[PDB]
Amino acid sequence: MDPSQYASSSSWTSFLKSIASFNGDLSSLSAPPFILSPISLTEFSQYWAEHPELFLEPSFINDDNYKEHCLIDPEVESPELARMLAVTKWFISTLKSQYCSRNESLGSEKKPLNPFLGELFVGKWENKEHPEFGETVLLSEQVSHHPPVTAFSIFNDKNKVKLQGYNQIKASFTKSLMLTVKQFGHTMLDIKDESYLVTPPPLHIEGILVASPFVELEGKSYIQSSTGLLCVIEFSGRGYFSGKKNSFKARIYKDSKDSKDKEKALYTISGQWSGSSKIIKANKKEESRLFYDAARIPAEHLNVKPLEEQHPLESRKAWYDVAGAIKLGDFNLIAKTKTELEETQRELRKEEEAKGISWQRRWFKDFDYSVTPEEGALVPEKDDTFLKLASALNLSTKNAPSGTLVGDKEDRKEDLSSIHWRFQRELWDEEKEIVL
Ligand SMILES: CC(C)CCC[C@@H](C)[C@H]1CC[C@H]2[C@@H]3[C@@H](O)C=C4C[C@@H](O)CC[C@]4(C)[C@H]3CC[C@]12C
Repeated sequence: MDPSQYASSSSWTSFLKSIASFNGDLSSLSAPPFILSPISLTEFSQYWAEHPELFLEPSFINDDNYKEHCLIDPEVESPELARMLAVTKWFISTLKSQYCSRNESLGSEKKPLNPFLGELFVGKWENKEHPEFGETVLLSEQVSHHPPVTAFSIFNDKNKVKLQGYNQIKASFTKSLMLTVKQFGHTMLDIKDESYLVTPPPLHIEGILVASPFVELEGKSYIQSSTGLLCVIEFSGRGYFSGKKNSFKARIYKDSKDSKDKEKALYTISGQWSGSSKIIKANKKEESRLFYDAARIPAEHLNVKPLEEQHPLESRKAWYDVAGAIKLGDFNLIAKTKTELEETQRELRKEEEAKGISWQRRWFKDFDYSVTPEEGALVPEKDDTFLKLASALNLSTKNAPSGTLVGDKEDRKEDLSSIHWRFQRELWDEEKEIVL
């Protein structure tokens, strides 16, 4: 049917009613075929680097050229600061990919495919137009199905730029049908020997009543560097802070302590992350300059090998039948193909339980950061990067919502674990079946 017919359709009305008895599992929702996406959530990891040049820019900045690598401030104070500005621009550039991609390609935000345990999604940005860039690899794996957890790593060996992280959410509906989403997990970005800890922000899905869902960000995201510098990004929508949706304000401070006082902000960036934003140095409001304009920079999608040569665990190959049915809009075929895949998984799990066998994650392992780790679990190293960056930011290391600070209510939650997924490069190095 035409989108103008969605809101009043029998299907949408039945869907809205299923929300009333929502059990916390988004998959229990009877989402009509027209609001279904043929893309699995394991693919979302690619959204962290769809702008190759921005992802790699920090690695080209050094003590001998940093002032030549800071468009908004040729008189930038230091290379560490020029790199924090570059990392900040990269982070901002990821937002349109992360949260607006489906509105563009599907017509609105839609229900993504719930990944199966073990699902993989791999590819690479060949960066053929920039030989100095080199190849950038994306590895994404579904390390958990109950609940859904996606772990990932994107790395550029040539320039020594590597990123890793994982993600999971907890959703619930308000009485007004707003879908509140809290993200969990964090992402770490290494630029040679310099490190950055990034925390995703919470968000809500608007437009559910009118059947035209879309994402709006809220709360805060942090970018804590090993250099001490810290960027605090605050998100707002419609009005409140800005008069336009998808707005934000980011401030860079010399350190976590200085972030308590907004006046100590070295720079202040503001505007829309899906559009244009300006930057002001110190309090020199009269000297604002264009920081980023998402409309001028086309996203670059990674290269994925053809279906014919994909491993059975690779997302697109495994979901092929379901994706085809969804694109066709065939109610029965969608149910049939989805059940076939999911029922096979269920049988697999039941067998593992009966045979006393466990699913082994391929490239990621869960590290127990708790003071009282499970006897068989892996424990973090001495100079763990996350530990020091989280300490500098005073970020909680527990499995609390992303961005939770030590002392916050979420951090004082009783019996809350502190297990985090970590990429094991060695495991990819000795990979025997998967290729790019
Ligand atoms: C849309 C509605 C009909 C059903 C509910 C869909 C809901 C579960 C989807 C829709 C938006 C999805 C977000 C997506 O906006 C972007 C990201 C960023 C990525 O890094 C991690 C996943 C996440 C949070 C998606 C989770 C699933 C969401 C909320």
